[PDB]
Amino acid sequence: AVELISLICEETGIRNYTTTKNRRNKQEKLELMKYCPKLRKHTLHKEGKIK
Amino acid sequence: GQTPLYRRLPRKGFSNSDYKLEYAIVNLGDIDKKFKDGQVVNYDTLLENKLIKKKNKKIKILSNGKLTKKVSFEVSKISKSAESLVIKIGCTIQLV
Amino acid sequence: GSSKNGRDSISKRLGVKRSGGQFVKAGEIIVRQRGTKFHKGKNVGLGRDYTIFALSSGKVEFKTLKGRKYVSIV
RNA sequence: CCCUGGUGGUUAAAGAAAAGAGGAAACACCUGUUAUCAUUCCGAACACAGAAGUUAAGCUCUUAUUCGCUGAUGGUACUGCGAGUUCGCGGGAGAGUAGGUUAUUGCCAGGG
RNA sequence: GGGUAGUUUGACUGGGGCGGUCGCCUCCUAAAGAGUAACGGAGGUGCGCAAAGGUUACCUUAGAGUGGUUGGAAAUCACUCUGUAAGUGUAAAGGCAUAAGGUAGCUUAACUGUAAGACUGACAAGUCGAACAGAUACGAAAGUAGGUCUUAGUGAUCUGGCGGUGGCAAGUGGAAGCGCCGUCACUUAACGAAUAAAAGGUACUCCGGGGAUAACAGGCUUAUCCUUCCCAAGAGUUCACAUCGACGGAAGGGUUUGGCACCUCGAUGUCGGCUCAUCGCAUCCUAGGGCUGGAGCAGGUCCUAAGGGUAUGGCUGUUCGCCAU
RNA sequence: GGGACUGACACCUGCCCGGUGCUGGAAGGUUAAGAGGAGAUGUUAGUUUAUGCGAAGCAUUGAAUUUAAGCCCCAGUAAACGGCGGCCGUAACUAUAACGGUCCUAAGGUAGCGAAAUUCCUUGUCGGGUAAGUUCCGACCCGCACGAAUGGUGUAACGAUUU
RNA sequence: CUCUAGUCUGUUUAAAAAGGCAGGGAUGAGCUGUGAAUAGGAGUGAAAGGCUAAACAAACUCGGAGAUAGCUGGUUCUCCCCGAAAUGGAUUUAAGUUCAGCCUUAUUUUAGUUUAAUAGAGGUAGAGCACUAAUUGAGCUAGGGCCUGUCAAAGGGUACCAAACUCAGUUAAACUCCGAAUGCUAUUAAAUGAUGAAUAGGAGUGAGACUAUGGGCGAUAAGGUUCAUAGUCGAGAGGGAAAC
RNA sequence: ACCUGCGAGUUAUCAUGUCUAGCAAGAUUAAAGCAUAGAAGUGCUGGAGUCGAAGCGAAAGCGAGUCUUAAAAGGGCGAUUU
RNA sequence: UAAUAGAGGCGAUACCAGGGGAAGUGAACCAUCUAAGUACCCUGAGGAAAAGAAAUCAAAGAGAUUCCCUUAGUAGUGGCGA
RNA sequence: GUCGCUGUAGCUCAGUUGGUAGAGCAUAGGACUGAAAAUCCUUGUGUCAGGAGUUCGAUUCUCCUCGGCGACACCA
Repeated sequence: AVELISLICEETGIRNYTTTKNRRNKQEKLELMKYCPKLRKHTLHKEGKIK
Repeated sequence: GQTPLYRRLPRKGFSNSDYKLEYAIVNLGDIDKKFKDGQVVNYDTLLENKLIKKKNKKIKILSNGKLTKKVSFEVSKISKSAESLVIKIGCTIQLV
Repeated sequence: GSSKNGRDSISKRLGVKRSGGQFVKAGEIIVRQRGTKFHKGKNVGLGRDYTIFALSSGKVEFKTLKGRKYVSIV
């Protein structure tokens, strides 16, 4: 009941990060302030698919 | 029966042979030791003076050793440090 | 009726790596341990797994206070 | 300098309990919640504002060491080595016994 | 689609099979550094958490006693003593009062590029790490944070999928494709993974070897077995020892069932019967005794004694045993 | 005419179509090649200020639609390969259980036979034979683990068979 | 004339399957002569895994072929110097192989090794009950039942069943408030003299055994099995333990 | 069984180390041709090629520096000392 | 039928072309792969056979086929295992 | 990974190219038989799985998901 999600930089769309998240516990759309190395600046990353 | 080292480790990529631009290195120290003023360091003179072999015809000039003699060059590539030193000594450079 | 058990982990090689009075340089590992069997004194640091390491060159020393052992670099 | 308060250093408990002594200054108790501040309720704590009163408690000192803590000297266990054999050389507990113990000290502020 | 063909069908193992086990973590064995085996002794594990992570700030359990609506041994509240015995998602151990325990606010460092120096180590790998640049979170600040108090929650290479980059581009310009960076798909669990793809029989057997390894014997051992002996509560009308001796205790014998695998598998022929024996005495008979709860006859128990003798048949391959004389 | 199994003769040959085979049946579910080219991709005359778009040609592709047998599915077939159960209680002593209840299966062994070329316990128990019979004959049934064409139970005659 | 039950001889036989006593069939599914036909994954088979040129669970000859063996055996003149291992890790591995460990040659390097002194970290032996458990006898006493002015109200006699507590006394690899000896590490000074290390060439070994201590398993049995330290054998002749 | 004979790390190539010989930042020819004589020689000729002389990186590319990244900021591999 | 012309078989336990085509083995099993288009069989010829005068190579400007030297154990290929 | 679909009453099943919320079984009540059965009759049993959009309104129409499906292709 745990899936591998990918955190995507909002303003570039690059899949910068991958992480684990438990489905059937929140089924929300996890957002995380992560550092986007393309821009040398922190920004918002959203949950998304892997494949 | 243990998995050999060349099978535990991964590979890295192609070799890019068949498309290399391969060609001979000649150094400034060599030119200083072998030549003198006023002649054209080029394919013909380096070949006859036995600094390269006439299989390759795309010489590059590198900057080991020091060069003191004003010369003319007709070469295919040149390093930035070497052409700076050679222009400073007062030679001339034509890229062919 | 065979044996119900027989199972052991790999030995982890804990213990004191540099003896008191030895000369170490910066970054040396002094103790490997689970938990602060030895606590941190002057000029040493504690890793995330309670490893003791030397922040500067010097000589290891162990002191005892209220029954607890402290490691320092002097 | 000494007292008081603050802050360290050296580790053996520098531990609690009961009794007695004081309080100029200092510390604390204590007073009000009104302002900013705090509690999963409570100005108890925290926080702010102060000087009516007191050693009562905390604190310091003095006590029978009352509990704890510490603890020899010998002897034993154990032990390395040994052509001496329950022996030869060296190392030497724990427990118990005789005791001991209610810290010491550096520099800052106040006034003696 | 066994009509036919090519093959596979693991290893450890006090012989093999059957059973069990195979990776990783914690403790003991482990003989006070590290390491150290067995089919030795106890357990866990193929995760969980968007907080149960990061930081700031503030608090302290469990137990016993005591006073209390139901309330009882034990719920919640208050005090005293005790001082971590409580609690730390999850086994155990090492730690944890400055708490790593409990609560609340904010928050995403569960970051990019790196990394002096090390630990552990056949190798492959694994582990710790100050500090530096970018950019955040918390904090007044100093500072801390590169997931979780620590140590288990894992899987090489090849192949392929997805996103990015734009390096390679078979005359040139593109492109297919590949490389690079990010990343996904293996109870490959027999968990350093012989293939993308695999079960049995042979007493019809064959070959190469082994006493490296079993069955028959020898050897070591004596649990078991057999023969005694020590203690004597008792039974025996009373009377421990005429006789039996329970409950325990100490040995020998090497015969029984076993243990070990030391000799022998380029061969040590295996059970009974027949024939022929020889030796031991722990004596079945004959011989000599002591005591009897020995009147006599006939016995019971013990000691000495191996010279000689120690039946014919029925059943069963039987040794053995039962039965008839 | 071929194959399978049984094996003169006499009396008989019981129950089960779930499993696996064989036979028959297509209503569906599923399914290959072949047709079908939605659409996507590379190239570029041109357009686009240019990228981007990009007609035609040439290539790489592919879905929706269509489609057989087979499998799933619906029946039959055991002289097809095969299968044919447990527990508990109960009568004018004691014993057993004609009987009853219950769980499960496709169905739970009928006739006959039974310490057998089958029976471990076992040299079962009783009777006959022998002075004495682990063999033999006749029975009992508590059939470890008989059983009806892998035939069941008998049988005159026959046997370099066994007792 | 054809076959071979029973038995004996034979068994380095007269015979690479016969001989002597005998036995079965003998008007038939009979015996036999001379030709012919069916061939190796095939034939034939009144069915034994029988037979197909004395060998058949897949004939013989030649060729691939000097097939492949982690298995067994063998490997030839001399002398000088040094000299192992039978362990660790991994393995379709356990009788194999590979890396490390141990050996040798060449070059370079100089710092092993044992003491003594000083200073460090353990938790073993031993000991102890302060923790986790086990446990002996008294003292005390909740609680449980027994008995009694009994209803089952509040009760009382307590032989006991007994928590906690007190005194005295024991047990533990997975208990530790304590705790050595040796061993381990660092430095220095002496003592010993190439025993250390680095690079490169070549290996072998990866079946061990017993003895003296500490253990685990077994039955404080085994010349048993499995580990740790040291020795010897292994690879060691000589003297002693009668041989060994 | 005895005795006597026969009977087992060899050859061709490549890799690498050592020794010897020669040259030297250079070393060296292979196939093949001519001359000579008939004498499967040995003398010239033959530079095609091979190994060194520069490395780093998957590669482009840049080079005593290069790769990793904005960073020689620090490291990995180099080196200036052949 | 007639007329001529040429074939038949052998040799060479060699060489060549075409057709058919293994396995013992190695991969420490094995099935892809390897051995290998090898062994062998069959049909054809020759003194040689075959191939051969570009609808070729390949990024160089060369100019038929064949045989040596090198490229080179390189480019690639392979349960990217051997 | 993909294709064909479904989820509506306690169960099963309709559901109309969009204006119904029901059919059968069962549940409960009345009646019937001597009861158990079988009629016969009443009677409940819904965001029609959730959301967005289409319509004037949506179980229905489309799309995105949730959970469960049947079937197909890969599986180092």
